[PDB]
Amino acid sequence: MEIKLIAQVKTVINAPIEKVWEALVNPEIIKEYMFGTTVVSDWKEGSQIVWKGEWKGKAYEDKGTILQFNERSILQYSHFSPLTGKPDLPENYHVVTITLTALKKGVEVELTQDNNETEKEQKHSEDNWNTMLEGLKKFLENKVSA
Repeated sequence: MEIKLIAQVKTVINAPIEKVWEALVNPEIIKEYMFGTTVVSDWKEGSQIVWKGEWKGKAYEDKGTILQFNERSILQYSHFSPLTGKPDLPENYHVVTITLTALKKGVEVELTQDNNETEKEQKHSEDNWNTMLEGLKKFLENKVSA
């Protein structure tokens, strides 16, 4: 036995690293996509992060920390959702790692996620993240309307 399936996605986006990088670590922009999520962060290595929201009338809060912080290069952070209501098992969650690079034509992006129970879950995650990436591209590429 060993590590399970890992979800990975990537798309070619034409935009400056600053703005893309900013969109990744910003409680203000991250709020634009959300209806009214209050994200709080220090934006530095080892910084704790908490999200406020409401679920089925039951208020819940997530919790994680920055695994590593490399200015305009690499960003990694651990994440845990209490909505899981699963028995005490830290291995229940996974760590997300985002890789951003500035190329001559544009900037390449990649998002990876582990701990997938099955292909169905990996696909579900892959398709989900694709939606996020697609949603990000739709907003960023919005400048076309202007």
